[PDB]
Amino acid sequence: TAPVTVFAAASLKESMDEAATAYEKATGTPVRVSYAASSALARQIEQGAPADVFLSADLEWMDYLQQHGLVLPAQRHNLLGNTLVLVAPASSKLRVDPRAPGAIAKALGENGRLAVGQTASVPAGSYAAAALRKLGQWDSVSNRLAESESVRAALMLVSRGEAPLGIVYGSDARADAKVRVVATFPDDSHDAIVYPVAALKNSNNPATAAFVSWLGSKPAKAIFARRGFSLK
Ligand code: MOO
Repeated sequence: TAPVTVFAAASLKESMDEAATAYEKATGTPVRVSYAASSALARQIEQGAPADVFLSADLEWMDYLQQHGLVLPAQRHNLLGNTLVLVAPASSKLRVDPRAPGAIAKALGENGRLAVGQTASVPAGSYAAAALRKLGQWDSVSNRLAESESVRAALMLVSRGEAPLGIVYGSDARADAKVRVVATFPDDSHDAIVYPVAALKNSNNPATAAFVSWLGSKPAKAIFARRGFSLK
């Protein structure tokens, strides 16, 4: 059986891995998941990578595929939500109020950088930049970013203590005890973090829609819920 090829936002690593396994247990159909920034995956799909299912960490990259005729609106829907958090290495004693003018910048110390997803394209980066701008803190850190290929690459910098602070999703923090949540960004400091899922129009896999539909079922939802995602 040809596996269902799922391209999933980096932040979906453990949950979609668990989901892939559970789906195959239930149906006998293997699921092969590729993770990267949602931007990277969407671009790869647009350029003809043979994916069956796409899950983005934001609306924009799903819109991107839709506008290119690769996703039909009927075959897309919102699945998950998240929060945006400021994290530090687990052993860090930093206390930071993201609303306080210059507090994020000061917490970077003399030469530290703020680990973020690449802000122009990586959903976690663009949510972070939106939050930082909304809170008036962007200029104080915009030359002090450690822009990373995905939210999980950002998380890894913080886990290693190579960035004293980073901006990741709540679920990322839950996924890595080597970081700690210093603060949660106000929900209204950025667009709602929403993960749309879609069957790709060009998919020939007989299980593509089945897999997407299955993500709505209790045990599939429970994976994401256990892992700290909200359910749409
Ligand atoms: O597409 Mo991500 O889960 O913001 O790196």
